[PDB]
Amino acid sequence: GVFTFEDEITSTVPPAKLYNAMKDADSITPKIIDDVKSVEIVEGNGGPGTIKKLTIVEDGETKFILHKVESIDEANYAYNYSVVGGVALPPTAEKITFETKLVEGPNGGSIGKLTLKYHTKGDAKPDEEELKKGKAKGEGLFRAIEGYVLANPTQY
Ligand SMILES: Oc1cc(O)c2c(c1)O[C@H](c1ccc(O)c(O)c1)[C@H](O)C2
Ligand code: NA
Repeated sequence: GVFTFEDEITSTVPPAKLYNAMKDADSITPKIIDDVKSVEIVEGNGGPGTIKKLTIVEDGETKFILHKVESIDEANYAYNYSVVGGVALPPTAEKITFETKLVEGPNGGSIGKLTLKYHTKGDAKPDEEELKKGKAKGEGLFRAIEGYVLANPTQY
């Protein structure tokens, strides 16, 4: 069953710059989020279809997360990936997809339109706590990437 949710978030960064930074998420996140220890390609080239493994600590404990790159519509500033395994996939969920689209924002900025697509085994529904975490992973990344660009003018 599919359950979809949409959120918006604004930034004073132009979408072109924000989008280049998003593509470099594997590099950026281990530097800026203490809990993220490593992002590595298992299979694929980095492009849509690529599977990645992530070493993360959650409440002091080492854990693993599996990502699949879904699509990278460059002309429309779009980066989609999904969580297909590990701690951040609930036992009742097949897959959780995080979409991110960037369009123009006030005063030279952009608005991030985020989309959460939750795929569940059978007819189980995402629980309220799962969804709360999902939206927070969504804003959190955008916020993290966003913080990186604001702190680093000279390179995007
Ligand atoms: O604010 C956070 C906190 C996290 O624990 C994570 C965040 C953001 O995003 C990470 C992430 C998300 C997408 C990527 O392509 C990537 O290399 C890393 C990961 O989900 C783990
Ligand atoms: Na780190």
